[PDB]
Amino acid sequence: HDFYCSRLLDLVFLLDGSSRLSEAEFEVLKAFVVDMMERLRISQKWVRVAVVEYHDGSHAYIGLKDRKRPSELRRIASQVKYAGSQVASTSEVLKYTLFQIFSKIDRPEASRIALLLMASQEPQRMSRNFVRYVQGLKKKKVIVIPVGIGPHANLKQIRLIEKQAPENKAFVLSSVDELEQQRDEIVSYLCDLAPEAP
DNA sequence: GCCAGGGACCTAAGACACATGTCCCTGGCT
Repeated sequence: HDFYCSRLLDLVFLLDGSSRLSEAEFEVLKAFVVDMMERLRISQKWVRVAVVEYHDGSHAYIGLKDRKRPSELRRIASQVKYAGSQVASTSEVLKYTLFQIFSKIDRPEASRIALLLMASQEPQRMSRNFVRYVQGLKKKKVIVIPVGIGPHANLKQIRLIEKQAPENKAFVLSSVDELEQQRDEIVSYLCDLAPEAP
């Protein structure tokens, strides 16, 4: 509907930077992130946002404590560079979320959610400590919401995420074209997990 | 005992691990 989110929430967008998404498909992914951010009350007192493109490493474009205006944050999200890497590592970006983004829980009153937008399957070698990163995030009360996009999304890892906590709800889409159709449902679900201000 | 696959966990409050260690299930190899 005409829904907007004004809760105590740290929302992290993790964008698959592999060639499983074309440059075109990746523009539609960024558009979805921008569309989502337009339904957020972005502020240090309300919804804080982070945006990372992940390949075999993590490229952070927005940090939670970046004191820039929302208009500028939505622009930075719009111009996230297409990588088209051979590998996108869900393990790598969850490790990055655990040890860098949520290194310190210095805003304990807010809910913490990582939207994991995945279109690929990492080499098994890289998945060694996948479950421990997901469990590590659970122990920081970080909700991991996997969004499977294309037919190469790691369904094994989506299921492994779902089982670790009841609030780790999976969204399994056929392509990026279905993202805009579920924006209201996804943003509504994220928001209802976050507490209202006193 | 060795190798290749699939899982469960400790090294958990910042790491550096795409790494060691323990346990369980398959399939090969004197």
